[PDB]
Amino acid sequence: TIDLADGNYVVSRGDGWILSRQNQILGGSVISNGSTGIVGDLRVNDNAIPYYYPTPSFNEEYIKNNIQTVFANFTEANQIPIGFEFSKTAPSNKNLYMYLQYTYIRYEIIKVLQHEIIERAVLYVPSLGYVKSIEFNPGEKINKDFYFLTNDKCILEQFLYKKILRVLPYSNGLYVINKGDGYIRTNDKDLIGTLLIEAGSSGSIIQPRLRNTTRPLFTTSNDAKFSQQYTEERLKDAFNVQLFNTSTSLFKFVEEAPSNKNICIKAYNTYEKYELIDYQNGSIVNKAEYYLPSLGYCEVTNAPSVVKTQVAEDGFIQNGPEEEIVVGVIDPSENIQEINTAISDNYTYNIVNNNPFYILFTVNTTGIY
Amino acid sequence: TIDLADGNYVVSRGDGWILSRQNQILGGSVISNGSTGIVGDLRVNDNAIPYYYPTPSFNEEYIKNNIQTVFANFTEANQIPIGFEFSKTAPSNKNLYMYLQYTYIRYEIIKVLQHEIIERAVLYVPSLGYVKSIEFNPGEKINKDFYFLTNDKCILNEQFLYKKILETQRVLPYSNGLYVINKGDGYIRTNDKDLIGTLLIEAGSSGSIIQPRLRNTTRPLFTTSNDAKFSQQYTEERLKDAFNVQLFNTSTSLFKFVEEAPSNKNICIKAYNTYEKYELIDYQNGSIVNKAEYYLPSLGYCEVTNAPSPESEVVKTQVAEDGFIQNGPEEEIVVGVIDPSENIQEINTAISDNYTYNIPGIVNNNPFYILFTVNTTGIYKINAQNNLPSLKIYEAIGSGNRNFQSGNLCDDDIKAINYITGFDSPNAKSYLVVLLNKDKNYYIRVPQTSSNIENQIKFKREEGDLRNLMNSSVNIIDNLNSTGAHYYTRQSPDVHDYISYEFTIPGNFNNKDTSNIRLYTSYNQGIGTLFRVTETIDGYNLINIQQNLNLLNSTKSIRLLNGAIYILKVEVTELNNYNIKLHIDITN
Amino acid sequence: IKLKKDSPVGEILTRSKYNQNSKYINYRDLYIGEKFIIRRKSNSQSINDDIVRKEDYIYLDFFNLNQEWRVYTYKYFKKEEEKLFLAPISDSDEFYNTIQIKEYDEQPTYSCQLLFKKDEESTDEIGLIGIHRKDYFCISKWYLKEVKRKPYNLKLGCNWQFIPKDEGWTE
Amino acid sequence: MNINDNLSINSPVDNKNVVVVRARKTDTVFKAFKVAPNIWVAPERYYGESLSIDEEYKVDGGIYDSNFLSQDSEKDKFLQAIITLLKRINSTNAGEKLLSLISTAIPFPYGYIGGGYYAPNMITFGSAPKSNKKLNSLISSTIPFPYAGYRETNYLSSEDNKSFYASNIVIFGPGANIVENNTVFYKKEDAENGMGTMTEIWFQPFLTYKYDEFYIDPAIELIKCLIKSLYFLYGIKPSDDLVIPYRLRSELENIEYSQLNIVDLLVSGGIDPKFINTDPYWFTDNYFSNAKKVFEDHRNIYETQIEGNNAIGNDIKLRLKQKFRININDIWELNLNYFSKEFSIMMPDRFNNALKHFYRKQYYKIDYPENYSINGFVNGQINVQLSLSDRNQDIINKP
Repeated sequence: TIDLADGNYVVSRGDGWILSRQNQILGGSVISNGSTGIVGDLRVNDNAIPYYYPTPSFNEEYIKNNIQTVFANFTEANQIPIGFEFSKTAPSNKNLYMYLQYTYIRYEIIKVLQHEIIERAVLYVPSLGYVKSIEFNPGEKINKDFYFLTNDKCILEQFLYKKILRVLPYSNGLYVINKGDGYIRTNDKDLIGTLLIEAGSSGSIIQPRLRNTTRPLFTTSNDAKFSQQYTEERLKDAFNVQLFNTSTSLFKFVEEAPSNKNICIKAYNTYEKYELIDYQNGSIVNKAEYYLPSLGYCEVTNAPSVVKTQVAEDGFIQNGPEEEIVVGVIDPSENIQEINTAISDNYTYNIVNNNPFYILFTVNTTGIY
Repeated sequence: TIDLADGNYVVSRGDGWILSRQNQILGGSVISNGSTGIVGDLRVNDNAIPYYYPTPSFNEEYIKNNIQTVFANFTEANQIPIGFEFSKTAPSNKNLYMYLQYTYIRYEIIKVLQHEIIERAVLYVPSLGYVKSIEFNPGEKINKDFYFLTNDKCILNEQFLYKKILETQRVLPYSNGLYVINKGDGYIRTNDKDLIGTLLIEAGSSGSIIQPRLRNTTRPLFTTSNDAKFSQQYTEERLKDAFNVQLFNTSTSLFKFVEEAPSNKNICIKAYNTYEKYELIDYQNGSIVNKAEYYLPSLGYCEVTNAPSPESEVVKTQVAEDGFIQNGPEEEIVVGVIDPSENIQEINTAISDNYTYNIPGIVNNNPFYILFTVNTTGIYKINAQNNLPSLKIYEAIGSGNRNFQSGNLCDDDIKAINYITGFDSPNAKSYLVVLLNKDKNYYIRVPQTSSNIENQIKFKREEGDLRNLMNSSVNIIDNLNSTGAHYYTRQSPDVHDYISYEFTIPGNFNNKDTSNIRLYTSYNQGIGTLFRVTETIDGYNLINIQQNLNLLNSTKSIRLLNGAIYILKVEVTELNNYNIKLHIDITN
Repeated sequence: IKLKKDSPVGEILTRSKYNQNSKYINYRDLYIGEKFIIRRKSNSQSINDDIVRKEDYIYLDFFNLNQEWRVYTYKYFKKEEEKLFLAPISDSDEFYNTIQIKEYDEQPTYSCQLLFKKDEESTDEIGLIGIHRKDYFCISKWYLKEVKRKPYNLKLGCNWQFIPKDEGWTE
Repeated sequence: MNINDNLSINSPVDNKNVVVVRARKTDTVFKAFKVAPNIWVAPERYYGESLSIDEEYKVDGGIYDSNFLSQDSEKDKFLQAIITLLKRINSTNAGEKLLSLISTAIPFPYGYIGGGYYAPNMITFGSAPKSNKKLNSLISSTIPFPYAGYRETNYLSSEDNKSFYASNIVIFGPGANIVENNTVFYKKEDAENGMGTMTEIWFQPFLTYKYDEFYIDPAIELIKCLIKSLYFLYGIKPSDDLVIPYRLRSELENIEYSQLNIVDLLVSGGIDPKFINTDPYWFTDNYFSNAKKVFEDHRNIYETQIEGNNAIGNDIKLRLKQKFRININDIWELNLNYFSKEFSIMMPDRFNNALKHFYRKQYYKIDYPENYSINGFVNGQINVQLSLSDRNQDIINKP
């Protein structure tokens, strides 16, 4: 039962989905009085295998392609190991048992006929983990619902559906503009993960850079002049960016929930926006945008006490501060001559053939020339 | 000088044995002005080799074999790299120097003659590390005892565990079938066979024992009372069916234990490997006819202890028997599984208001399962040809959450089943009245049949008053054609579960001759309700007659009509016997 | 072929071999699999004669446990390679039971062919029993075209032989 | 396996499927197009051989021309031809299996920088902030320090020597001699010691020749080159001195023999291998025993050490598994006869390695989307209409 037009729909129901009958298949930890137990994992290879539950008319390839095109791409994102961990401190005279699960992302491909769903396939992407902890006494009876889960449920509840079908006083030249470092993509396309930290516990997400491969994003309005190599060369000329698709700087986010209520921490992958503009007579005749993989973004939220929301259009949201650094660069198409002697008091340079060009020089003494 | 009988003995002297002259071989660090310094190591392979000191009678193979037989298997345990680290913040402005050394387990094998030790061999197994720190000033002389150790010594409890060398109930209301029971987490072995290691933290310091999962190899344990059918592969398959356990001898899940000692006394942390216990039981006729135990490697267990007073003599204590100790919480989760020896049929079309299923010839009079789904949530009456045989109904746990195709059946291949109702007596006459949800896969178990006549299983969507007997198995009584007393024994359901008996009173219908009917039970206590039953074209119209009865040794009778067809519904509120026994005393 | 425990379709299994004590002698066991029997269709010939002749309609049964089961095929199917139906002796209006045994190789051979026909008086022809690739024991309508080629193919999947228990073959 | 058919010589260099790498450690670079996992095509001629050889060094029966594969149109035609041949091979089950084995048979990686395939070191990062009662200095995350540090040897290095792309096979163009398919290793020591090495193939897909009453399918020549490359990938390469007597030179007045390397005999198929691969073997060398022992050693090294390591990637750990799934006898008993039978391709069957002495070859040009196709030669191997190449006049004849 749904309120939508007839046809096929790609739906994301968020992450933090724990499956049924497989809660403590990974095992747990018993912590005696005083000590701290840290239970973690590093999603890289085999636990990073999606689970397909397809139907007739929705094969694996169909659902996979649709979910990559609309929502976040997992085939390339699963090659990069992402680590998560929980820390729990046991009481001074008590024993604490904590066990780890896997939280996935529930993706669906529904077929709406009339105002009811007649078909539904599911695709589970391994997102992160979840530690459930209890404080127990020897011989104490524990509720059976603490360990076992009869049916799947979300521990974080969304339904995102998509129907399948100012004056610039700059001289004429080439400019590179660093426009900020907070940029994430819409529709949670850059979601590293989300952890639900219980009260009195600590959670952590680390990008350990075990595989130093990053994916920048390039857009352009003229591939003839502003190409990948051209924009990379201009960035290296302006800000001396030496690494583009490989970063060895690794980042971690740690959050300690208070003893009153739980908390949720969402880690995203960010970008740095580098515009490259060709300014000519007060008008940007060519603009190429580059997005350099940055060191992530952290969000803290609390679970609310649903509404079928249409997916958002493609774009970027900046969560960093307002930045605008403008650096002019030398046009590579114009020749550059040099004067190998400092200008002292009086110089005449004799002039390439009717072509604009640069002259590089220096003065022997500070002064007005 | 010992107080044991003559022979050979395997002795463990505990953890925390620091060797002589080996101090300051890994190095040390200098900090000052309240600066925190961390030092750690990794016991992987090369710095994790044993030291053998044999004797002509006790060769290396002999001591190694005996030690690994009685105590922890150090050969297979040193293959897994285990990390540790210490942290010690500096005090106010005085330089502090710390240095790291190894600790060992000392394994002596001795030859006791008379009551004097005449022979001994030593085995040193590298366990963990130990950090010793001092506060110094530039140009200050330090005692030689701090730096250089002349003789081997123990920095932990003075253990002495010796073992002589020898020259060689409860009522379960479960239905018949295979069950997998998670019996809890935190199972360690006796005699420290699972001890990752002990770590001693000085006052004002912190220590951590870490499993970094640099190697995924883990060692599960398996015991079985019948290897012919309950093998390790079979138990692994059943565990995968029940709890979806994917990895058995491989694990990638880091666990780390960190302890900060108070700044008045030292502390010790013992890290163990734990196990999750799974019992695969074959349960028939109210008794465990087969049992296998599978211990899956868990994520360890940390124990915090205080250093004992040095003014205490050693006590030669014998080792404990081979067994397991549970340190985690009390847990017992029972999940029934489908017997793999029985074929499973399928009904692709969802069951409508009416459906009849003919038993195929490929079964050839064998117990089997049929998998079916129902188009609309409702109460269904499921029976067979003249209510023979008595058939059971299950419910796949977690079915319908993932896949969906309206009007069809999606085989989710879920082998974990939850028993709903039914009987295990093939000669009994009964039909199930159950409640089926719109998007759940259900199993019907047809038992062993001893007849060549083809059968038809009928599912009838009941919308009348039969909703009263929700999730029950109406048991037909037909051999009631005389006076006296009758007893009927059935598989008693669990607490808050329903059973039913449809019976008829001997004699013709004359609206008179109200025979005295006394319905009671023998062991189990249950709330009983009686109904009168009126058969129409659309079904049954339950008519309430008595409610809130007490069947356990009931001594009350009812002046009840003759020739009529009544239904007695029993909700067991106290389970005392595996088999329920309904007694009906009829008198004129 | 071996009868499957659950599915009513014979599964294809690799034959055993001899690796007991001698590397100088190698062979494969032939007394493995289901014991097949052949029965008459109409009992119209002479009782004294009991040999199987070419182009003969018969029932091909096999002994399962302590019973005899016949092999049938569906009336209608889409794919050329259709699996068989292994069931106890029964009468149905939706399965074909009569098998015509024939010989197609002009040159001398010990291999025979099994064809499925709608009726003894019906020109309708269903297919030929064979094995097609996971190997699967099925019937194919593609064998009909390939069996009439002038150069006969002796390595086809339709060539079947029957091995009785002989006093000259041990193990 | 799925051949990437959406590539062309005009595609931009995206550093993922179209790259510009350096040829060995020389001063020359070349473009490369990845058409399958660890399978690349270089549509230009080979770089090692000079295209203008002295006349005194040209081999008999070889078309020498230093202008072939020089324009972009010819390079694109070569690339499309290689794509078509690979797709034709992939169509059949045996060809798909061979291509999958080629893709998954990476050379055995080396150990860590200090030696060994066991677990690596450990490093703790990210100490938690100090709390009000606890220092929390040891509350950090432990990670393997040299993660996936096994130093693979099968890679192409970019022109800047900063980007590296994994690759097993590079299909170049023909070298100095136009009609000469060749298979050359990347490192002899790593090719003869059971480790493994990169392989480069010089292929000429545009010229074929007629034998008896049929034309030679270039797909079978490519298959032979791939099978020979499998020898280098697994490191089972016998010494160049392991030869067998192939033919007796009856045309000469002295008793001389022409000999063939055992690799060529084992790969070329035909009838000659049937006279050596006999049960029992009459011809045996220490090479087979050494190769089996080294392969078993490497398989044990993987199974006991490189298998349980949880700090290396499944991109290598799981290809090494599939590479070591097969046995050496599978490679040795794999020749052109099996692919000829499974493809129904007629090929020379007697002394196919000495066809230069027996008769003179006439070369026919192949237009690929005109004559060849996904199913092979149009109108079969016999009734295909192929025009005689104009280069037949340039065949150098040295008796």
